[PDB]
Amino acid sequence: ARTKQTARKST
Amino acid sequence: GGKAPRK
Amino acid sequence: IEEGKLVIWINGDKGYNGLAEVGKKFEKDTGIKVTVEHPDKLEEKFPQVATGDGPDIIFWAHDRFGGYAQSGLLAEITPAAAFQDKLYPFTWDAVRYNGKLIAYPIAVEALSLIYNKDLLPNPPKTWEEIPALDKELKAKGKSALMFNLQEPYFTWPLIAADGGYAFKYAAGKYDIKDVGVDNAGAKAGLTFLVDLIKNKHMNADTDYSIAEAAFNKGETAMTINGPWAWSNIDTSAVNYGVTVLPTFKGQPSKPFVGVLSAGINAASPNKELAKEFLENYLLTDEGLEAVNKDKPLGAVALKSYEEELAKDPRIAATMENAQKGEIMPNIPQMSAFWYAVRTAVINAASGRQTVDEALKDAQTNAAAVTIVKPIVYGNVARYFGKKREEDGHTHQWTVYVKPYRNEDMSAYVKKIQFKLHESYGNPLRVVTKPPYEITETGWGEFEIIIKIFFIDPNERPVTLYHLLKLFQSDTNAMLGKKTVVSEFYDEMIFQDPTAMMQQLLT
Ligand SMILES: OC[C@H]1O[C@H](O[C@H]2[C@H](O)[C@@H](O)[C@@H](O[C@H]3[C@H](O)[C@@H](O)[C@@H](O[C@H]4[C@H](O)[C@@H](O)[C@@H](O)O[C@@H]4CO)O[C@@H]3CO)O[C@@H]2CO)[C@H](O)[C@@H](O)[C@@H]1O
Repeated sequence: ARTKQTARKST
Repeated sequence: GGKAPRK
Repeated sequence: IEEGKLVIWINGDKGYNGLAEVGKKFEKDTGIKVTVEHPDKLEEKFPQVATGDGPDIIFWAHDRFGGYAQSGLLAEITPAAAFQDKLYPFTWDAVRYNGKLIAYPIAVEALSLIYNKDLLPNPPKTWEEIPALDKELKAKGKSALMFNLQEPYFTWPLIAADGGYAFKYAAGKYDIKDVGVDNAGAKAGLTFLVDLIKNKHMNADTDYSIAEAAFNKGETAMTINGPWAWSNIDTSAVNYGVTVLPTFKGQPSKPFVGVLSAGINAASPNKELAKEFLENYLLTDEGLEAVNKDKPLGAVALKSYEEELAKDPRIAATMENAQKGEIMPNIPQMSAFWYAVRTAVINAASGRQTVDEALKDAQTNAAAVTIVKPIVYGNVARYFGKKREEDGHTHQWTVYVKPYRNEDMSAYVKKIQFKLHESYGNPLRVVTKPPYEITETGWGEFEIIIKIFFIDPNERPVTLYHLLKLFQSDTNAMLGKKTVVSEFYDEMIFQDPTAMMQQLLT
């Protein structure tokens, strides 16, 4: 598996 | 390791 | 999502003002304010949120709703049998996923050939005539044909005509391993498109706006578009006809048929209000009339109103094209298909790739299974009333990884490893069952390495990097020593996972 290419969003 | 009160 | 209110998401090419009028009537009867919005890429944005401020109701063609239902974003709609009988049973089939209804069907959509009756009295029956027709029109300072070449929806009918298909139907379901994107039929169709561009009959850059503007100003004799487009043509001075798409190699153009559908957000606290609005306000003669008046819907799902509109030759042509086309699958893999074919058409059209190269990648990309698991991770950190003098610790904190959706993450996760700074004992903390979190005290910020292992050891672990945040960066909350929450949304992506692993992920 991998993390999405789209940057992580702060919540 | 880079540990400090704010890092 | 705010209670006692309906937030509706519909696409900017649909009658959103007409829908707003149905919302005002709903407010008049119930006192409940309906807010209609048409955000860009709403069908991509919807999963990212749905939510905090995600919509109560989402509108789109039925093809995307199977992916939403898989992720668990939609409420199972509960229309009574009396209500179901009022809509065409064909339309109900399009909004069914794994035996369950997941959306209200609104209207059947298909692309038609639209032509300028003044410029082109007798529209061409074949694609093969258009080059000749364009040369003849170019001499009079006009063009034959302009449509959206950026969206594969508009080019698919040509690609599918001689044998292009998304997924082969087999053993009572779509076989996602059997993709029909690089067969002779698909190559012939896209080659004919690429040749129109090479011969200056069309322009690779042409998008929805350019094609619409061109046709509606009388610059091009023909366009390809759906019922929603008719309103803007009415406002123009163009005498237009809506007709059967041109044949390719003597076979009909096969547009993908869309059922405009309304899904209820699984996170909505207004599911009962959503049901009331959709069943008893929108899906009525007067409700569909208000929306249709703004932008024509096509062949509406409500029998009573479909019968009233059926005599419109533009709708007859819409259903003629629909009948020669194919219902869009609603399966999750349809997303992957659309993205793959969008790439193929734009690259082949621009000339970055040949038709053979472009379609060979799309064949591979359309069949690539991607399963997405949204997660949240980071830390909470509380300030002690005062510094603990024994070890100088000032904070209690918890670092964690949680699923974004309310699911058992341990079904597909074997263990999560939290690597802390050397100053902690046993800095490699491993958690094999939920909840996946470590609680500690300390004085210092530092990077925690988080490593997520999966039941399939061959599935490459996910590594996350988190700066443990103890001190508030906002000045007012710094002065106030307010509890720190540093958490991030992210999505773990699984590409063509093992059979065992697919079951565990779904
Ligand atoms: O790649 C960048 C673009 O990505 C986005 O478009 C994507 C969508 O996210 C996908 O869902 C899919 O779109 C399909 C769509 O699902 C399908 O219903 C059909 O859309 C029709 C629609 O039925 C009809 O009512 C009317 O609105 O026209 C639509 C077509 O324009 O076909 C779509 C494929 O063309 O795939 C696309 C990628 O092509 C995003 O929306 C874009 O802004 C972005 O550039």
